[PDB]
Amino acid sequence: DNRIKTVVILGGGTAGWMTAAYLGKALQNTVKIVVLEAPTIPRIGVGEATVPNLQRAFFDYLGIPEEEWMRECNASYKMAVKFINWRTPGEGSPDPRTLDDGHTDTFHHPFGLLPSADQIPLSHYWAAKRLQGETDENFDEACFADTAIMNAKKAPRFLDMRRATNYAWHFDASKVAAFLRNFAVTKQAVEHVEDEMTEVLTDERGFITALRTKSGRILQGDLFVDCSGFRGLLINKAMEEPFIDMSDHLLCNSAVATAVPHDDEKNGVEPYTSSIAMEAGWTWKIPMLGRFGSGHVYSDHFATQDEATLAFSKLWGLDPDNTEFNHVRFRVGRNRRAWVRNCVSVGLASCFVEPLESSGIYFIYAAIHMLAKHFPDKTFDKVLVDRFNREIEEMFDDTRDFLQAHYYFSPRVDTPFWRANKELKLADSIKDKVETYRAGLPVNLPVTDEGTYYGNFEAEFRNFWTNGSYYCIFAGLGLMPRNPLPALAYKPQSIAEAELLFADVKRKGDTLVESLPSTYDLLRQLHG
Amino acid sequence: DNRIKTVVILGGGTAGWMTAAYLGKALQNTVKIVVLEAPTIPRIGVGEATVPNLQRAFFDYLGIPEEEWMRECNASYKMAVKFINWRTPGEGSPDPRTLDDGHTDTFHHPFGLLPSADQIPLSHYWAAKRLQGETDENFDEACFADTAIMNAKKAPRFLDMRRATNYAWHFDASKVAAFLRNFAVTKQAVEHVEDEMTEVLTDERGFITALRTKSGRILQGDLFVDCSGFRGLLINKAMEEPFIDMSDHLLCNSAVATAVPHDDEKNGVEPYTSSIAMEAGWTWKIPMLGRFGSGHVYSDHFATQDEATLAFSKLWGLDPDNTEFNHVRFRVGRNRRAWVRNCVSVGLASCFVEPLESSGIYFIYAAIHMLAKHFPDKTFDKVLVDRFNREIEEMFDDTRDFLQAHYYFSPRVDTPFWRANKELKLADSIKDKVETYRAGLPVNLPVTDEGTYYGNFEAEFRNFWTNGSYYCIFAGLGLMPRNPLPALAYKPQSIAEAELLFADVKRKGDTLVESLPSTYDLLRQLHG
Ligand SMILES: N[C@@H](Cc1c[nH]c2cc(Br)ccc12)C(=O)O
Ligand SMILES: N[C@@H](Cc1c[nH]c2cc(Br)ccc12)C(=O)O
Ligand SMILES: N[C@@H](Cc1c[nH]c2cc(Br)ccc12)C(=O)O
Ligand SMILES: N[C@@H](Cc1c[nH]c2cc(Br)ccc12)C(=O)O
Ligand SMILES: N[C@@H](Cc1c[nH]c2cc(Br)ccc12)C(=O)O
Repeated sequence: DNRIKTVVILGGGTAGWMTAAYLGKALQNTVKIVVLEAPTIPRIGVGEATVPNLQRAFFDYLGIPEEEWMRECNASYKMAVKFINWRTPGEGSPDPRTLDDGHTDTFHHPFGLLPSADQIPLSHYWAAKRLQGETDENFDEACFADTAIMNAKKAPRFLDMRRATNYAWHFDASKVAAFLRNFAVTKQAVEHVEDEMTEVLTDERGFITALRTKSGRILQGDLFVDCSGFRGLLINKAMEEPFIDMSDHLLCNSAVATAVPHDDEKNGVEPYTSSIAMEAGWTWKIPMLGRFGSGHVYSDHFATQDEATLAFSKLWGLDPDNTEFNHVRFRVGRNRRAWVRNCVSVGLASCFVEPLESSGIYFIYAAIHMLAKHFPDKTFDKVLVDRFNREIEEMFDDTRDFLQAHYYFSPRVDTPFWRANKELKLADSIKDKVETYRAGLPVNLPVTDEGTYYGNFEAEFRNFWTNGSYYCIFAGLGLMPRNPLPALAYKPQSIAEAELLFADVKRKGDTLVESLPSTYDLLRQLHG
Repeated sequence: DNRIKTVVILGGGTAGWMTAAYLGKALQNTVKIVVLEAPTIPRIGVGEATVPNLQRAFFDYLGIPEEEWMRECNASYKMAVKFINWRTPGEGSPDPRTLDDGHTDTFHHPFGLLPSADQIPLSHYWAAKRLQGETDENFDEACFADTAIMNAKKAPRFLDMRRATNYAWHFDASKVAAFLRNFAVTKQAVEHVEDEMTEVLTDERGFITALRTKSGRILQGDLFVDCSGFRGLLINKAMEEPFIDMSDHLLCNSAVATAVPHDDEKNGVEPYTSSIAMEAGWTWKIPMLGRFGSGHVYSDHFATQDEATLAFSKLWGLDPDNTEFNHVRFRVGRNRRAWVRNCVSVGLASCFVEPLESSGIYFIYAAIHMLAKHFPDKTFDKVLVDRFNREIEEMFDDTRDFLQAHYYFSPRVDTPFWRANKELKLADSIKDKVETYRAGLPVNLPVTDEGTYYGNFEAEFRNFWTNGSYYCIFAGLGLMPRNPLPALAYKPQSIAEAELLFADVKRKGDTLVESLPSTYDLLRQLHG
């Protein structure tokens, strides 16, 4: 019997308890699972956003109904991230400015896959009309019925819970962690050790054999998961694996955040996350029931902590001297290798980007999903470890490049921060994708229906940022192809076929805006 | 109007008339299409095999029912390629020898995608049982119900044409070309010019402006498709694009072929292609109604034309002095670029490998599919051409490496030909896949169901050789993983779940072997 017998997870939070809960199910109680979590003072919940696969790939895998965990974490609904004022110059404001053509400086990044006509996505039929002056609708409103629903703040489900569109979730991360802790301990025989780690003991081959606790207890294990956050107490300190700083791709490195009370009955609840551009970064708005979390992501090379806190306070009209703020300084990049010997890093201990596109929880699940697939025995095959590392670094580098495109193609040049983003270098892969986009060709064309895409995680993992997403960001920022897809000039029947698709997007949005309940009303029914 | 107005296709055959027919539909009669086809003396039909996507991706796209074109080409059914005597030394024989461990020296490479249990393919559950001595079944019979159906020579459809399994087609290529020629000329307004080309006329930049015919007529065009075969009259001769010879991966370069009358009533008809290993190569067997096509692929560095012809005749008991033979000398490799300026190469003019895995028609369709997707205007955007060439060279190199693995991992070393294959080196990409396979991990894991896979060509093109195919060849030739997938040691419930999957494969095979008609009986009904 050369199997792993004990897995020790260092650190709690979402990363530690998602790992414990998932491995408890995946290893079918053949392995003892221990979580060593230092007790900490509970901070205010600033909000976390997710992607649609979380319910199908994670909670359904654990047998946890969607409504059950939503009620224990004050969860809300998310249909997109909404970018505000990323093209017009000026101070930070929650109200969108006006573009040169009179349109409001907002664009959406919704979920789902675009329909096709003659194997060509709807985005390309829109671009042909837009480039020729035959339409004045923006991409998101022409190709997504979700845009009309979000503008009316309607819910993604009816009152009888029939689905209307794809959606993800907003929640308090600390309440989700507490929920999974109770689940894993009572229903999955996970042992919770409330103590601090003081020393990491390694053998002659450099493998971790045990952790010492502050109380003197020794925790022996065979496989160790580092969920200790940015400190990387196992992967970086003990294993000495270098962290690859990637600040030459993304300049932001700091954040100030808080939670703001919100009158839901008066103003309603927005079924989306807002990305509000600032002078030295941007500010998120993650609405929940009764309050929304908000945080200003900024670069300390272009704004001091006080400057960022004042601009953040002025955004929501807060008293900086009588408001509870949280200040964070984070590292941007990834470890050279996520898995070294018998130490697997998950979450912030592995890699991190600014939450511009809700990568945090997704990065955690994708790692624990790949860990179960590549789970070793006590021999720790180098090929298993290498293939795991390969999937993690490709996943991260791909999303990193996607985020850099947000800053590089923003037309703003009014402050040194926005000017400095144009001096950074694009990765070769994102340069290649832009070149393809500018020719009128699709980028990362979806090959599956939405059922396969969101029902099988491996299908989405091989194509996370699809053609629709690149059009949302590129066209949203004003970057258009040089010309329409040249094949469309020979396909008049296909162009007419897509006109029916455009009419369906208008028809679906208008019908649903009438019949769907408000997000506020669905939340009251859910949390009632 | 900067559009292409006229497309001139040099050469007929399957490549020329698949291009003409397909572009006739894709360009929606906005472009005049001309085929310049030299009249040639009809050779005996040696047989061609295909892949399952041909009906959905090509004939259904043209609106041609399956039974209609099958009846005009004496088409038969193909459920796999069956490799015979690729693991044992000796003279060429149609009868399989016996391995040292008692197994018969045959293995199949069927179509379809393997089921999975706990997101793990059935191949990995088979490998675990085989490596632990808990089963003696071969991979193909344990994971494919088609293997039992093929062993009984049953048809892939019932007599009322209800589908029973996946399948492809055997046919006469010249009759398919004649069928498509008649379709394109009568139903699609394609102009057929029966003449030889004498001159290629170019402008100052090297773009083709017209072709002159032997009769003196000049055919002007804007885009030219080279379907002239191995000579590459446009892409290689006129445009001077170099051909990348890849004989350092595949040694075969010649073929002798014929058609053999067959007593279908006595012996039945095999619903598969046979690859019969020889002393200096291999021989195909493509059964049709009343006859089978056969061809000995060999290397002339290890067998003269007479030596190969005698061994080929001895295989089927033919009189070499009273038999009609076709002799061909082919090049193995691809052009440096498939599309140069306004010249697109399709078929043998573009690239070629031996038909060990039915690459011919698939290579043609993939090129014409990608040409319609990247179809240009008269400016010929460099990015369109580059993306097309990128898809062609990756498609080819991937199949090239897959074919070399057949020879590289064959345990035969008995003749100078088989020993010479062991001196070649594997490409880095296939070395990586072997390393992954040997650790027990899946290689090119399928992420879609069979409906999406065979219904959307882009899904299959991004994953043509899936995990099932690599197991068919590696395990069929005796290359096994070093150990089972380590995660299986922690998943006893998943092992039990796959045991039900194995039971379903047995149940389907046994039930269908009883109720299905013979392939001979379905063909008699189809061609009646
Ligand atoms: N030499 C170990 C500490 C240690 C002391 N006794 C041990 C015994 C075992 Br088994 C493993 C490690 C240690 C280190 O430097 O981490
Ligand atoms: N019991 C440990 C080995 C061990 C023996 N003495 C130890 C002392 C320390 Br401190 C840590 C580990 C060990 C194992 O089986 O992995
Ligand atoms: N694979 C992602 C792609 C995506 C589309 N819109 C998004 C918006 C955010 Br914020 C994050 C991811 C996506 C999904 O559809 O869930
Ligand atoms: N994409 C191919 C893969 C394949 C499986 N078995 C085959 C057998 C031959 Br011969 C050629 C291709 C395949 C298909 O499923 O049709
Ligand atoms: N002919 C060379 C090259 C070679 C490498 N590996 C081989 C394996 C076989 Br079997 C035959 C030849 C080679 C040799 O005898 O070493």
